[PDB]
Amino acid sequence: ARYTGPATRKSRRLGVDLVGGDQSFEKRPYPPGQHGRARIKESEYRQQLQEKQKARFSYGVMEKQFRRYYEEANRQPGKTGDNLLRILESRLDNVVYRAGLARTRRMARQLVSHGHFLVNGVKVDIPSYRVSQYDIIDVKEKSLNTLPFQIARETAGERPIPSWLQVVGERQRILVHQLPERAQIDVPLTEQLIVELYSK
Amino acid sequence: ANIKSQIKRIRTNERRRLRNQSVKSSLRTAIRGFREAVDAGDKDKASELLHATSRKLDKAASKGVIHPNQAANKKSALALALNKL
Amino acid sequence: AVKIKLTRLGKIRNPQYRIIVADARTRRDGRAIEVIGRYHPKEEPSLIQIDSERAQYWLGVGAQPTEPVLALLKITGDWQKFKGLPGAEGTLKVKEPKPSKLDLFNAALAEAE
RNA sequence: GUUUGGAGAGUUUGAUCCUGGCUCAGGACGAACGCUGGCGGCGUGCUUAACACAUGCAAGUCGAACGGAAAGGCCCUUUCGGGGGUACUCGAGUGGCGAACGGGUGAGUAACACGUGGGUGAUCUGCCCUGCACUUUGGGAUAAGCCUGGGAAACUGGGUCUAAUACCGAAUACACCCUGCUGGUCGCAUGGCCUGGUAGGGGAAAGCUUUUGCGGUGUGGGAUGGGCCCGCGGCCUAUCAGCUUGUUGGUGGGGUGAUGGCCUACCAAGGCGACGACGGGUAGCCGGCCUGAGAGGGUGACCGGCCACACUGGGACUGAGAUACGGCCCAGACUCCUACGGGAGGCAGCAGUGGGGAAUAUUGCACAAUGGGCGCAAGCCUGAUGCAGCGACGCCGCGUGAGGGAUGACGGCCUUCGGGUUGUAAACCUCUUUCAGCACAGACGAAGCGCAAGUGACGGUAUGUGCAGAAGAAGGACCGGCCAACUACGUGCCAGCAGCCGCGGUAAUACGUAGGGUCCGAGCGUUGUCCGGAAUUACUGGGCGUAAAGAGCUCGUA
Ligand SMILES: [Mg+2]
Ligand SMILES: [Mg+2]
Ligand SMILES: [Mg+2]
Ligand SMILES: [Mg+2]
Ligand SMILES: [Mg+2]
Ligand SMILES: [Mg+2]
Ligand SMILES: [Mg+2]
Ligand SMILES: [Mg+2]
Ligand SMILES: [Mg+2]
Ligand SMILES: [Mg+2]
Ligand SMILES: [Mg+2]
Ligand SMILES: [Mg+2]
Ligand SMILES: [Mg+2]
Ligand SMILES: [Mg+2]
Ligand SMILES: [Mg+2]
Ligand SMILES: [Mg+2]
Ligand SMILES: [Mg+2]
Ligand SMILES: [Mg+2]
Ligand SMILES: [Mg+2]
Ligand SMILES: [Mg+2]
Ligand SMILES: [Mg+2]
Ligand SMILES: [Mg+2]
Ligand SMILES: [Mg+2]
Ligand SMILES: [Mg+2]
Repeated sequence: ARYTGPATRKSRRLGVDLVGGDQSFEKRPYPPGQHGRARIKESEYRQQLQEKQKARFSYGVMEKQFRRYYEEANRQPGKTGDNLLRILESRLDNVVYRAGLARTRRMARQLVSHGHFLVNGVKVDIPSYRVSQYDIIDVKEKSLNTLPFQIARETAGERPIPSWLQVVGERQRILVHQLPERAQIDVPLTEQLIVELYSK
Repeated sequence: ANIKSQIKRIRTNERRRLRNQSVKSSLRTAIRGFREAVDAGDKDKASELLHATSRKLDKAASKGVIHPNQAANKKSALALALNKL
Repeated sequence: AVKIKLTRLGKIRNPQYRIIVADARTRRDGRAIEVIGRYHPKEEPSLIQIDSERAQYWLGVGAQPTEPVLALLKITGDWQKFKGLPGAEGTLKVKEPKPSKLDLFNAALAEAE
């Protein structure tokens, strides 16, 4: 399944920019609903939980799949928080967003899912597809002149492109030289709280 | 009784039982006669019937009615009895 | 009789077979005496590997191949060798190794720059 | 050596500290139940009654063993009613091999059943592989056929007749089996080896085919599959203390493939037990699985290996091999047939029915692939198996749209009557059709098989290429503290809630509804069950002055 309800109310509850271009958040930075102004009792569990919610509602990953990501990250030899972040960064819908061909991670998901991209010459419509070193991502012929993709070509500049990604052509060809290290990744989140949440 | 091959095997098992039973009886009579000869004490008769009984044991092992090792055991016991007595 | 059989591994619609030495009576997916090879028909060319040293031993002692295993032993030349007939080199085909990923990355770098 | 790995909270008091139980948050399932429900991939599905079983299938095959000629075929022949021949072919029958595998179930079993490691100088092994020798010679039958009898049926008798790779006698074998004598050598005591040497006695066979030609007998070695013995290991119960007389040991016989009270006659009086004998209860065991920081605890569904059983109990026969599931004999229970004399059955194979239960599927499609049986082979057989159908039963993946959109509509709900929430949400304006839908292409699995040249059950499925349009696609639990998420109204110790502490007594963040919120999402909750938290049986890792706990005190056996 996907979460398709209002997007602003999630950033408002969590008190941080998820889309990062959202005027309605800055207008009402408090949580939603009738009681969104009221004082909330502090607790360590709520802090840990909301960092997890920021991660999964930024990247658009359901709790089931996110928990599998955690176990893999913890199993991997690095430090769990770095591994978890770079696994979610390896997602193809995320790589497309980081490349700039999409406006929002929601838009990136739809594009990948609808079958507009190819990886190493083979069509992939799996948003959760994890890119690896030296993957090449291309756009199919039909979608190259496609009106929102045309917009994407001449709308370069919205955000910066990270060093591990590289767009090399006007064809909008994306190359991945390596998986991002924690320094490379730039996300508004404290990953150590999520590792602690799942150690409960 | 349900399967054709089994019904046929009923007939054939019976045929083989009769053949084997007859041979085993003959062997048993021969060994008995030798035993009685040895318990009577007549070295000559006992030696003659040891040889005929021994060959009969060997031939029964050739027809597959008794195992060769069983024939060897029987032959050995008879020959030992004649040497001791 | 001890035979050389294919045992089925893999999942539905993906038959992967190990070449095993097993008693005829043993069930297909049962305990094997040795694994001496593997055979993947879903590939092109179908993947075939045989441990020729062990295949020669087992055929020497009198293991009887099954029909498909006999076809594989002829492709590998292990049958022709065991009998003395010519063709021991065999006609084994191997899948053309796909281009390395690093080289294609360099190709894309050069092409766009 | 060594980091990859341990979280707590509530509840005894006016308050406190400790001790200590109870309860909760996590994970798991062959699950069930409630609400809800789009698609696909890959798994999985009688846990109860080893209860009873309608119906169809689950083991055959060989004309290159044999006499034969019912069906086909071909050749005569015709009058067209039939009648011959052939043997390409093949019903029934004789004969060989298979039917002991494969599939099911877990009733029994606390045991060398199983796991792991050994032993066999104490042993067997069809078919397969590879050395050696051979395959001589005679004979008497019988099934089938034909005639006829008995019986309701199941079945069965007599006569006449025919064949073999069916059966039977003899020769040869001197590798082999038995006995006596005798030499060397190796050990682990019986003994083993040198096919030691030697004397005496003895042990087999089968033909067919004319083609990739298949077979037969003995014997040496191998390979495979076993048998038997032993060390060690894995349940509760002394409110179960003695048990045993083929029982413990010996010798002479018997028995087996083999060792052995395995059996038997005699002789000795032993053997096993608080390192729990003998009893009672429960249970198939294991690789593994679940949980856990680990140690440990729990468990043995699927998949894989052993074992056990096949309506209940007993027995043997055939065979290389037998718990002989779809064999046989007997006894019992039950069902059925009968002419009342007598007969016939066995789903713990696959599918299916009744029943029991909270609960578990189709009386599919193929032998195309892999494994197995027979056949020289073409081939035949295979509910093994490969697949399909059904059930969110589980795991995983994807969709139910994306961008923009205001000081922010209507409507709903709060209010300090200012407004504030729902909410960028919606409306609207453009943008992409994944998955479903409608067309047109269309597999791999087959270096296979037959070499006759055709051959894929799944399947016109999966997967590609076009078309139309946001178009068809969201629910469930929770919101007093643990524990994320609060207000109004309705009943006022009522109706009800609840895992624990506890909430309801006409102002409830705990009851019911609504608005809002939170956690999860084609699922969400509940019940049951196991581990965790529980250092709460503490080996890792706890205690005994007063909290539960030092025997009333000594002596002394293991
Ligand atoms: Mg899911
Ligand atoms: Mg004896
Ligand atoms: Mg059962
Ligand atoms: Mg016939
Ligand atoms: Mg069986
Ligand atoms: Mg014969
Ligand atoms: Mg003795
Ligand atoms: Mg039981
Ligand atoms: Mg622990
Ligand atoms: Mg026998
Ligand atoms: Mg049956
Ligand atoms: Mg049988
Ligand atoms: Mg059944
Ligand atoms: Mg019922
Ligand atoms: Mg086959
Ligand atoms: Mg062939
Ligand atoms: Mg059949
Ligand atoms: Mg809270
Ligand atoms: Mg414990
Ligand atoms: Mg507990
Ligand atoms: Mg204590
Ligand atoms: Mg003390
Ligand atoms: Mg006390
Ligand atoms: Mg005292």
